[PDB]
Amino acid sequence: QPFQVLVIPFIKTEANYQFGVLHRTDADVWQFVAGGGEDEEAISETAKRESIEELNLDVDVKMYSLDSHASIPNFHFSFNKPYVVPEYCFAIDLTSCSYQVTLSLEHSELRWVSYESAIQLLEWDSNKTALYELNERLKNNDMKAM
Amino acid sequence: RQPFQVLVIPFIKTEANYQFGVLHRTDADVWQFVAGGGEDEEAISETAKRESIEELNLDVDVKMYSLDSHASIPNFHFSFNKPYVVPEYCFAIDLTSCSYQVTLSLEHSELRWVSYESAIQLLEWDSNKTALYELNERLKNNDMKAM
Ligand SMILES: [Ca+2]
Ligand SMILES: [Ca+2]
Repeated sequence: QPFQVLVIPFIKTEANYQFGVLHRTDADVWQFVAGGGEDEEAISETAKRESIEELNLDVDVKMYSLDSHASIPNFHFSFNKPYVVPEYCFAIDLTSCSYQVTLSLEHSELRWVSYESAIQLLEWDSNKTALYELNERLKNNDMKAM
Repeated sequence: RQPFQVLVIPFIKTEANYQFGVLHRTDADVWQFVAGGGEDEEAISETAKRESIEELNLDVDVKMYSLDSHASIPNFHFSFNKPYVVPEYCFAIDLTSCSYQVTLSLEHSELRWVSYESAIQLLEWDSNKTALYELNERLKNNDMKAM
């Protein structure tokens, strides 16, 4: 095995970068794309899938790894050990791409926001750290190779 | 390099339950665990030991335990240089037999021994709450792993 993935949507604008934060319907929570590994999926396979599903994307979406990862208490997901499961992070570039959020309790809207505004909106520390890393990498044209 | 951080959660076994040791900062209204960064050529376990000794002014030999909970931290909290984020590894220390010997450094104003639920209320960072959850489940289950 169990693991989770987190996927941050971003776009390049003329002035800055913006980031795609999602708002849940069942709680006042801003988060990113998230979900669990299924069947025999590799980690990056899980991230691509959840991205394509949650946002209704085209299959050739550009996706990048991030170093940031964190543990999640496993009871959020499983009755069983392990006690905690890892959350692996990625980012997806939706510059000039069609999308629309899949309406669900996990998210009813998406909003494109500045780094600073996403930091104020985001519920979870793991999301904020992952975003920090992404923003730094974008600014420095220093993404991990994909 | 490869900088990293450690987190160390003190705990004690009482007649009733387990209690957890949280530290209040001298210079801010902030409650935290033992924390510090790797120095020189330290193994991560050696950093955890050192930081625990520095912060709790302990003699040489105490039982440390490893936790699976891990988190990345914006390295800017700690360093001026890459990497962008560094890992934080977590641990726990049993002070059931030596809690009377504990004295704090000037960085802290109080060590408070509190229940699980009370500790969660004091804490700020998801990463610390997550480590504490794991510790608490492991104690309850008698399922610990020594550092
Ligand atoms: Ca999902
Ligand atoms: Ca320290």
